[PDB]
Amino acid sequence: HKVDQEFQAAVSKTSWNWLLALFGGASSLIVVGLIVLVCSSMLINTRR
Amino acid sequence: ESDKTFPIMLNGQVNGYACVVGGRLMKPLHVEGKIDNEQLAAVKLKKASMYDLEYGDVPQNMKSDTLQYTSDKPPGFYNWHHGAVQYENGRFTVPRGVGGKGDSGRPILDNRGRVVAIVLGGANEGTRTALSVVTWNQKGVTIKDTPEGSEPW
Amino acid sequence: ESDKTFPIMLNGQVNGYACVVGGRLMKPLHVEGKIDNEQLAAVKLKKASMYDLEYGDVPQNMKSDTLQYTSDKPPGFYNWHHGAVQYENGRFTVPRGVGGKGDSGRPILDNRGRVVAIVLGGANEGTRTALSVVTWNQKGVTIKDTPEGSEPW
Repeated sequence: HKVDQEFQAAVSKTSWNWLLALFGGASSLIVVGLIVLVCSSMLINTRR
Repeated sequence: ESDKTFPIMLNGQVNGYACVVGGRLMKPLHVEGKIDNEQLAAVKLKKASMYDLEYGDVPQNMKSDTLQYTSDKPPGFYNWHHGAVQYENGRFTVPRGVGGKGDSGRPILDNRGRVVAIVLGGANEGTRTALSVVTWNQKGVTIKDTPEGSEPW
Repeated sequence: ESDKTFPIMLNGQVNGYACVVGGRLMKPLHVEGKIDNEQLAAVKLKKASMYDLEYGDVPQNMKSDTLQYTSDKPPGFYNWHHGAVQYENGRFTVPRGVGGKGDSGRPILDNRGRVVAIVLGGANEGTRTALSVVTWNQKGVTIKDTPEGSEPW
């Protein structure tokens, strides 16, 4: 072989795409959840 | 008259009270111990820690007996267990140092025979006692109020 | 009253009632039987399980003989065929056990005799039973009220 299997490139575009898709779902779910917890906190202070 | 109200028995101590409002039993969360009535105790209350309160549907045999909550809170004097309390500048105010620990969960009664709020505790600035209370905005939004340096009872 | 409301017979045993309002005949859908009239029973019925009721329209010979509808629903006591009933905070409440099975379809009447609700049934409990009556919004839009654990009568 003429070159090493560098991990950053051993992941195929399709495979890396699905990996980032799943981690994107999880990261978005946690970030959106945190944002929702923030916004919900504001709900009471906006009406008292 | 306020016999439709029930204190919590902790080690045989009335460390707090509870009221059945709108068919839901409400007691302060901070008030440790078991409620007096065994049928009410069967209710698995749902807590709302931001209010220091926990709520749950009273069983189907006494929801008719619930106290009616009151939206309107015009400035004036409101009935209580320890006589009556003034409401001023949006806060219930009481004679200096009367009432204290163990009174949490006592309902405040509309002169018409309705409940306007439930007390959590109070504070003193030096001139008068200011109460901490759960309230309802004119719109009907349920709220909690706590004067500066509020102490729960 | 019975001047404009009629009993239903289970082959000979009374088991329900039907009401005519604004000329529209109305009857709780869970009540089987036939009205004790040959003109009213002949009318076709449309039924909707979301309202637990079925309805028709009376012949023009009796267009003048129907309960007048109203949605003026201020909180207060209302008259009923088995003594007055109390309406408050969006709830219809009545002394315990009155009515029961076979009493559904009984209307509730204004001081002027205007109908305000129709009994589907209710829940039996505590100091007062709450009816699961079909009423309307202030906008005059029909609503079905079904307090938890209510039973058809």
